[PDB]
Amino acid sequence: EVLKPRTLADLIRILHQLFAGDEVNVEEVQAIMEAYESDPTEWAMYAKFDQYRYTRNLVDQGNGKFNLMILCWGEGHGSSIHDHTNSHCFLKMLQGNLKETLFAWPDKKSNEMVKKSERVLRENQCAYINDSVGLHRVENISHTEPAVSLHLYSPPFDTCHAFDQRTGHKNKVTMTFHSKFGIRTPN
Ligand SMILES: [Fe+2]
Repeated sequence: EVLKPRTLADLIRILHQLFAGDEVNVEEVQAIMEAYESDPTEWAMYAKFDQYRYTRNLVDQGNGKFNLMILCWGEGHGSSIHDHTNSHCFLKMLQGNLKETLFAWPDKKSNEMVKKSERVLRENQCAYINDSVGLHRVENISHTEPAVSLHLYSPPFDTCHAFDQRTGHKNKVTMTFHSKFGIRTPN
């Protein structure tokens, strides 16, 4: 019932088709991304880690329709609470496990932020978020092993907001790439 990509390259080919116009079936994308069986022989050339923070490694630009990237989470690495500036956002596990915590949006009043959901993303599992679903923070569950995830954002975006969990106040942050197409980027 689900078209099963046999390689990362197959998955990318299918994604170019599914985002070629107008309407995106979210559950169809999610099922196809999940059906791909993570193969580190296929994506190790994008898995470039850093000691102190997670890295973002661009795989494909989707003919302007989306960004496909691989995020590398060192031991104990996690994100801040953030939004996804009005895009579709798909996140698939390639290695290890991520804990996702969904947060409610703050209002004007300064307040401790409220959790709405907490889960661990299993092996090969594909999760979905957008701004109407909530905010989230994502974290490697392991302090001894890495995590690796495949992210599709549509349309692409280069900025988002990070949120202070104690107050709900936010700051705009520019997203940078650690590498693109397997090639490390400058400082
Ligand atoms: Fe995110």
